[PDB]
Amino acid sequence: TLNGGITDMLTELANFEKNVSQAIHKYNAYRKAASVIAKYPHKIKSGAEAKKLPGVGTKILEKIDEFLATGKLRKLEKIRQDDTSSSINFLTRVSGIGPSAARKFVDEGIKTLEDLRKNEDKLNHHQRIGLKYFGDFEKRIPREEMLQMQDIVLNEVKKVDSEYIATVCGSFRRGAESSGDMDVLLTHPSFTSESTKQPKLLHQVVEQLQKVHFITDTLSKGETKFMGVCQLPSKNDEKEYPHRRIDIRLIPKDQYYCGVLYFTGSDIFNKNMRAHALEKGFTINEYTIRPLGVTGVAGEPLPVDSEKDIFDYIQWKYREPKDRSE
DNA sequence: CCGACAGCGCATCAGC
DNA sequence: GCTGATGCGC
DNA sequence: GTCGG
Ligand SMILES: Cc1cn([C@H]2C[C@H](O)[C@@H](COP(=O)(O)OP(=O)(O)CP(=O)(O)O)O2)c(=O)[nH]c1=O
Ligand SMILES: [Cl-]
Ligand SMILES: [Cl-]
Ligand SMILES: [Mg+2]
Ligand code: NA
Ligand code: NA
Ligand code: NA
Repeated sequence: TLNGGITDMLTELANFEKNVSQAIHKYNAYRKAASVIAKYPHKIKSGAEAKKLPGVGTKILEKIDEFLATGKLRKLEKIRQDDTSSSINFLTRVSGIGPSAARKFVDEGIKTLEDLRKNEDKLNHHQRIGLKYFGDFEKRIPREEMLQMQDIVLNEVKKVDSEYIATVCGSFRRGAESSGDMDVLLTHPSFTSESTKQPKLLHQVVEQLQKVHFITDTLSKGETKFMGVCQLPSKNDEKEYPHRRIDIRLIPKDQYYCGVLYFTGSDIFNKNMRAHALEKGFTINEYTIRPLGVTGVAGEPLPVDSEKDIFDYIQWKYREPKDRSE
């Protein structure tokens, strides 16, 4: 938080470009700038000083100078008074409502939390649960609660079958004091890149976690990716815990290290690392690292026995999860 | 000093 | 229904 | 919006 005011401004600028301008490249440029400033040590005192960091060009620089001068950005002070974009920004905070849907609702005259309530029929399933738990999903999760959710999820998957391996990734694996949701990587020997012997492996896990009333709702469900809602159990007379977003991602066991690298993130770190693989002539996704040819087509998967192997290939020093919070 | 910008699962739609 | 495009979230 | 070429 040495340049919290600046990175906040940049993050709000990015939010606007994504939600209102629907210019996803402006969005990503601001958030690259926000993150490189966020880890930059000591107080930024000038747009030109900032300019030295990669991803900050002239326009961010003149914005930083204005912010440092006045404490404000006029550009944002008008965005915050513009009633239409302010309504669009707000609706995208419901999970499952993004730019298109947010602007669709606002055109129809549906502009506040109440308006969504008076209309749960114009909302797809994901959007209704996002609305149901709107206040809950804006709350972070203390690591202590994350640790309890970890023990539940793990002891339940082992109840289904003792060869499941579940790994809590996301901000938790990076060591964060709090997380926005809970991310679970799931491997089972039966499911590799060679074939799935029998699917439903993710369903059985979801089913069990539901039967014990940990998973309370579903946002999306498929054979390898579950997105839903879960809740810790409270004790007698105690206030209930908030409900929590939970994503579970089943990955071929032979592709674990690529999957755990993917799912540990952050999303910005994943994007730098993948852009850098491409410059090195490699492509990385959550399953494999593969060489880039001369034509550009991905070659065949390179062999991987650790996260560090992935790093070695693109000639990065190994970064521990803790230092991946970009 | 203009093209590329990371990559993919699931849900929903439109045109068959 | 299937295919491919888009929306959304990760 | 930014930058490597
Ligand atoms: C949103 C997003 C995510 N991920 C990968 C990396 C994430 O670390 C991981 C988990 O997604 P998410 O839970 O949204 O991010 P997080 O790092 O755990 C931050 P929070 O604690 O708020 O969940 O998915 C991406 O690779 N690209 C993305 O755009
Ligand atoms: Cl642009
Ligand atoms: Cl489809
Ligand atoms: Mg998370
Ligand atoms: Na720069
Ligand atoms: Na949303
Ligand atoms: Na997540």
